[PDB]
Amino acid sequence: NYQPTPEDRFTFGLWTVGWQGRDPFGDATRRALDPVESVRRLAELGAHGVTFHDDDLIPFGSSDSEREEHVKRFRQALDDTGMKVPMATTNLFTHPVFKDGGFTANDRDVRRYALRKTIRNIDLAVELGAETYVAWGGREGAESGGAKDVRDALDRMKEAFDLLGEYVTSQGYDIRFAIEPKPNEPRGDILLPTVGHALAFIERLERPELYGVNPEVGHEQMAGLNFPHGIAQALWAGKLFHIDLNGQNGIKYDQDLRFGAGDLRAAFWLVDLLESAGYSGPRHFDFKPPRTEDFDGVWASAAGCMRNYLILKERAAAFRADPEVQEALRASRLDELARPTAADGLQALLDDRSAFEEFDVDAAAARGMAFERLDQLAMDHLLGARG
Amino acid sequence: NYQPTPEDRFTFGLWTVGWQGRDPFGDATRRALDPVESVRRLAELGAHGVTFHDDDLIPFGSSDSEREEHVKRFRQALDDTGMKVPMATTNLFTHPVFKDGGFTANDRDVRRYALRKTIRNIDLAVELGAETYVAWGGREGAESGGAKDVRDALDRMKEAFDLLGEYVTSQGYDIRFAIEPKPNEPRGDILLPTVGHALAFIERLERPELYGVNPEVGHEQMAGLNFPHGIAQALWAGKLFHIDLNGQNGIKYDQDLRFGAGDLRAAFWLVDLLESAGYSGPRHFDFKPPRTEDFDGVWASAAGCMRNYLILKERAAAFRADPEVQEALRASRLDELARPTAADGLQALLDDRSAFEEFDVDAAAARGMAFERLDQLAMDHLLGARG
Amino acid sequence: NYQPTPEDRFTFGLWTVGWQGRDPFGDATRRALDPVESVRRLAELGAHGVTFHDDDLIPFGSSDSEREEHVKRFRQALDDTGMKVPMATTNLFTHPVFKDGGFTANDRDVRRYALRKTIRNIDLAVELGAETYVAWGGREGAESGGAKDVRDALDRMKEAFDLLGEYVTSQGYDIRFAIEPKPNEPRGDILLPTVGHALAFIERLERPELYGVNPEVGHEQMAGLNFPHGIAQALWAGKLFHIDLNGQNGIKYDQDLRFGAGDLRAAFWLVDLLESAGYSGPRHFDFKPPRTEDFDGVWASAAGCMRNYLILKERAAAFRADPEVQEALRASRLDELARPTAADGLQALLDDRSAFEEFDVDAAAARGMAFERLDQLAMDHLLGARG
Amino acid sequence: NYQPTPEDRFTFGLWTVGWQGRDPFGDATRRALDPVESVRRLAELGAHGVTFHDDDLIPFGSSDSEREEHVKRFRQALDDTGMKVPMATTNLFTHPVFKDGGFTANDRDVRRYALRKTIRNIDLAVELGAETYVAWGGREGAESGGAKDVRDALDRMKEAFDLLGEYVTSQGYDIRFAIEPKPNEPRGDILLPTVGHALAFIERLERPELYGVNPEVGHEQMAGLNFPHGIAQALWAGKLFHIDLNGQNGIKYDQDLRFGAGDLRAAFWLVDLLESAGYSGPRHFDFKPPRTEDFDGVWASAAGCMRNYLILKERAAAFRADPEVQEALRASRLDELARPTAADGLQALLDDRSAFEEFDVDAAAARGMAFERLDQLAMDHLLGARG
Ligand SMILES: OC[C@H]1O[C@H](O)[C@H](O)[C@@H](O)[C@@H]1O
Ligand SMILES: OC[C@H]1O[C@H](O)[C@H](O)[C@@H](O)[C@@H]1O
Ligand SMILES: OC[C@H]1O[C@H](O)[C@H](O)[C@@H](O)[C@@H]1O
Ligand SMILES: OC[C@H]1O[C@H](O)[C@H](O)[C@@H](O)[C@@H]1O
Ligand SMILES: [Mg+2]
Ligand SMILES: [Mg+2]
Ligand SMILES: [Mg+2]
Ligand SMILES: [Mg+2]
Ligand SMILES: [Mg+2]
Ligand SMILES: [Mg+2]
Ligand SMILES: [Mg+2]
Ligand SMILES: [Mg+2]
Repeated sequence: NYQPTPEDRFTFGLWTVGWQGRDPFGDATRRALDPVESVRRLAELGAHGVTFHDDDLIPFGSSDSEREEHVKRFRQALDDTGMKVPMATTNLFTHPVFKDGGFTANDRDVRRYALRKTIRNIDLAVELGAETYVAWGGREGAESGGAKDVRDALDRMKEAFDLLGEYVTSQGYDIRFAIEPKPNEPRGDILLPTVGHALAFIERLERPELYGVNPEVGHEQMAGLNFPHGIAQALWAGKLFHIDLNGQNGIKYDQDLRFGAGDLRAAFWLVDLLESAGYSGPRHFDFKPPRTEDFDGVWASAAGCMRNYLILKERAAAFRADPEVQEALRASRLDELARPTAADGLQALLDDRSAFEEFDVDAAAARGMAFERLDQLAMDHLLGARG
Repeated sequence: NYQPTPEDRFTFGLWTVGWQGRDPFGDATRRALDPVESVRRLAELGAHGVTFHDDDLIPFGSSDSEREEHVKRFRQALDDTGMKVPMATTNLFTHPVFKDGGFTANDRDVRRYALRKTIRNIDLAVELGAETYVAWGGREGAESGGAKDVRDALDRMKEAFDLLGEYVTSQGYDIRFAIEPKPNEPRGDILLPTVGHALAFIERLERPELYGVNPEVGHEQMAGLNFPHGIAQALWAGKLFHIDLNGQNGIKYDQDLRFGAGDLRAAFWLVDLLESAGYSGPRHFDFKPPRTEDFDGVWASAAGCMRNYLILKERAAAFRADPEVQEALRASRLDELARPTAADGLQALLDDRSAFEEFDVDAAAARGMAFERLDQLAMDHLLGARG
Repeated sequence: NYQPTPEDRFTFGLWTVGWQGRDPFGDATRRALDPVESVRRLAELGAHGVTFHDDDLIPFGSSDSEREEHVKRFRQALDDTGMKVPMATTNLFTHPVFKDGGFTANDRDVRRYALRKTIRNIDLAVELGAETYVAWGGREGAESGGAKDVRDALDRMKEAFDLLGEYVTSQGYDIRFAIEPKPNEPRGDILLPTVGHALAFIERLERPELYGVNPEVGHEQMAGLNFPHGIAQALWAGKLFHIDLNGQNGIKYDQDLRFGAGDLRAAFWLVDLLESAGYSGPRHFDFKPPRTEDFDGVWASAAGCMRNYLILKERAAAFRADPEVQEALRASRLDELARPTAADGLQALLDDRSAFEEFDVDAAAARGMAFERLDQLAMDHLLGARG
Repeated sequence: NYQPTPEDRFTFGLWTVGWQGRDPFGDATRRALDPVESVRRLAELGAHGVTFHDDDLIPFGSSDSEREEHVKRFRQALDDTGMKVPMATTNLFTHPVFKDGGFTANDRDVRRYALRKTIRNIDLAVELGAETYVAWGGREGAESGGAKDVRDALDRMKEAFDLLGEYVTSQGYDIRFAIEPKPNEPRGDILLPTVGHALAFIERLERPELYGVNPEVGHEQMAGLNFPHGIAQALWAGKLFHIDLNGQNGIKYDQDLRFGAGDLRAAFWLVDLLESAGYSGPRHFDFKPPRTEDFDGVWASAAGCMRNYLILKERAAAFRADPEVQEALRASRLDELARPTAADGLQALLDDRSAFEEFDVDAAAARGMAFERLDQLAMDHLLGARG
């Protein structure tokens, strides 16, 4: 039951199942995985493809010769298996040179290096077939208020993404960028901390059509925000290029639990939205098998990601298909929300006495919204206490 | 010492000093204030002006005759005193008819009523001299996931603000709109929950130049965000039309404490930013004297708002004027943050071997940022342990 | 399906279904309910009993004659219907006289009044059959640091509960006290903010055996704490006298959603714990039907409270009864957690070389805990994707 | 100005200034420090002493010979310099064998090993002069609900601390234990998550007089709690054995900023409480110089810890010594809070008609608390805008 196949478009970062379990207070609990082995094991689980940072695939500081040997091995696992690489990204956060940022480091020479490191990996990503290039500015930010002039830092951030867009357009590459927001950790505050701030920033870039967002469930929840609502606003803007699925239990450190763990009802409403809106991009899992687990547990946690997506998809489809739920949606006037408020125009509205002068405010105030009955039908479907 | 005068542009809502102290668990502890009395008492404290909701000034349901008597009394207090009215707003949240929203209520007839109520008060605000019209969509949102289709709700929100912009432009009014974000309370989640989401939304309106943000200190802190950083992004976008100053102790209910209470260091960095960026708009206090206080305490809390702004202004000016701080800023390379990363252009950067091939990553990694010494100088200035 | 009956011991406060919907920003949306009507409607839904504050039943300031008429009406609804009154409490928070607290108000005369008001309602509660008397110190606390000397306030809090214990013991009443913690709202910080602080405080009272806790789901979640863990510690101490069930979406204002809404997985683990530990007290719902709802929605929300408890009970029972889950629990060594670490004693442990000198740390480090497979079985049972 | 001397009792963990800057997303940015060098550098800064984990001083897995060489070097730096070692603790969190806990690991053999590792370091701590032995159960907890039966885990936690108390009493050691709470990180939820839960747990131990708390500023703030209030409750119980001072900006990952950073007003009220209550224990800094810093920044951040304590001490002393503040405290009735509510006894209170029958509730309700004027005097003193 609930068996994933490549058509479900489930994808995984090399850094997810490959996380060795080193955390701020503890050493690694698992050995390093060979990327070739992860490709083959994920293929057998029913995954559609993999993603990577440059440094997940090619050890930092590798010669041009060593680099080619790592890429060739990886390509032949893709060719043998035929896993896809739909997305790639840059590691601008692990090496000590990035301790104050990549694109917004105060030192100019570090910012130039960050751009050259990124451009080198765009070339590789395009060769392997990636459609989306993600940027997570995990070191862009500050612990203290004087350390970063944020207007200048946003100028530098805009400069960097503008240069990246000039690069891809001059090369003729068919690849788009997706900014992944996070509010904090590892910096005290990170720039562009939510989906909203990232969407707003994109609108000031020279070629906004090249850029969208890669929101992550747990990151928006680290600010206590409603993740389905934020995804809805990204869809409404035409900017949901990619998505990171995982779980998070509230406002605390970034947990990266397996999808379905954490806020289960938010996961239900997210899947309902993605499916009913026809999102066609990868369902990418950015998660960490807990460091309590051995390698059997790594693969069980990865399988659980896909399983929980497939169960929630089934329950959301059943919810929307239920005639009793359609009747409830009409009783709560969700259909009236889709009608224009004033398609008759401003002048008609101003002359309409039934909209103000003769509006019966007390009758309208007395109508119940019937929202609790609707939400209990949704609870019943989620729990399988009806079909 | 630290005496406010009208040139400091301090303003107050009628609903602030006039809050009677009714909270979710308690009855009012203070009598209602006459708006005429608040104007006169604020004038004597050194305030520049007042702001209002329609329902603060004119009791809901008032006849056209009663309405004119309330406005005439209020205008003559302004004329006698000569207080300014720089901003006004609409109450689309108190009456039970708005229990599911104004602009995004599921019922169409409520949405039309909300627009007519707003338009009536724009006319009045323009008559009294307001430059900014604020919208706080406090009821726009949901407690449960099925109650609100958020893409349709954003269509309705866009429709409403587009109609407002068509109204002011057809009337020839010189007034701009400012959206005030809040993440939650009184709804479980409120639409456009942060400064970033509001900035992003504005860019999809038909006439974006008419709209900006009115951020509030405590609202962004209810999402755990860095308020000076968010203000910096609003300034960078050209959208800081107005600001609400107050205090908040972390992630919890909206406290609306007096400015300076709550996160004191964030208040210091906010004042440093506003003054050094040359913000010229009103310094508006959206605060609630705690319901423990009698009327003497109301006016003492209001005076403390202005006093704390003036003290912080002095300390921030002293910080920036200190040659030892200028030297610290150079040691942390804040001046290098303002230089373009690659004004030599993309092709020059790609051919620069000192940016990648010959970049000494380990030397760059070893440089300290000297951020702690800078932050301790800022602490010393804030505390007056140097000048 | 999932039909509640009186044997399920579901109870409701008069103030829950009777909440008129007035919040910090809005007027009431529903008329006041007659307590007699709530008793009869809850009886028909399958409730076991009701609870009350003094002021829910007898209007504040009522004469001794008026008081008796309200009590007589209420008793005859109980007698006709035969609903139980298992718990009662005092309103020490609504009236303006309590704006700085009841038991810990700075004014001594208010503290004496608070004690006399409480004692009067203990007499009534005992007459109606209550086994537990709850105290929620919602006004005990502060918005600012100088307002409350917290050591003196804890002396006064101890004095008050000691006097209450002296009163009940001198009267021969068979009633115990339960302290209900809350971290904030309506005060900036409330004293005894969590289950842990309340348990610690009880141990300094003169007769600790008379006092326990009444934890509320949403209150502990307002501090981001794990509610099942806190309930486990209260059970371990022998102090879980009563419980408030409801839902809360994270760290924000107190939502009091219907049980099952909010953190659904935490609700599953809570019901699993209560049932497997044999909790025999009332399952009390302290919830507010959202003010969007009319009276049909009030009763639907109340029915949903009980329904969700009964569904979760069924899924947790199925989880624990599944032999595949029992095998998973053994694979994760939950059975070894129940064995004493060192029943052989300190001297034996010190002389055991297999515990340190010859302990193979690397073999032990390599064992996986198999926690993810266990948690996915729990997810499958919760969702009804196995039985 | 504000120069620390050994009489100020400032202490530092070896792991604080010695933190190499490795975080969840990044490699170390600083070389390892020799403990001998930290002792000498801290002595020159004016520190009173140092603290350590076993593994900070003796590399894990060291032979008995190697162990003695590390201890001898360290002792001679203490003897030459004469720094104190007032506290020590055990590392039960870094090694992979502790991935599921030390004292509450599901595997019994790990729990026995954890106890033997702890006992070995108690012997050493007593030899070096430590008065307090801290336990931070950073791995005791869970990411998922089924992984840990919390009642059994609390039995095992009690068993372990009881065995430790039996050990120290049988040896005749003059050392007490202090439990350091933390709500989460690195586990999803940690057992005994706040000061309150730790105080409650102590009361169930066999010899409660041997155990107290070591609260940390930032840990309680990770739950949004008021740290001075929690310290007040620990003092009221007689259990504040030790304290960790640092800074934290709200609810997020554990930042361990330098003391004074983070919530500055809470730091003021904390120092006011510690000094006015006569706390005589070490002022211990558990902080991490940010990984942006080189070694000059490490020592500047450490000096700033002590400086900010000394400045806040001066401002709090000036606040309490100001006759205008004493008058404000009387106006807010802080002196009435210290009088017993009912030293005349229960029977006198019940017969006092001025406490209920003839209590003028409306006059009492009308008195203002004057809390805002008091808090603005506190703000003025903190900022040095009066003396
Ligand atoms: O490349 C982007 C990825 O980089 C890092 O691993 C982040 O932790 C993860 O959030 C993000 O998706
Ligand atoms: O008009 C806008 C104002 O309306 C309401 O009173 C809000 O509580 C306040 O945040 C806002 O500034
Ligand atoms: O009597 C105790 C009750 O009183 C109040 O209504 C509180 O809001 C609720 O939390 C509590 O259970
Ligand atoms: O030994 C106790 C110490 O151990 C760990 O380093 C903790 O991170 C710190 O909070 C604590 O004070
Ligand atoms: Mg993450
Ligand atoms: Mg991610
Ligand atoms: Mg507010
Ligand atoms: Mg506001
Ligand atoms: Mg509640
Ligand atoms: Mg309750
Ligand atoms: Mg810490
Ligand atoms: Mg600590």
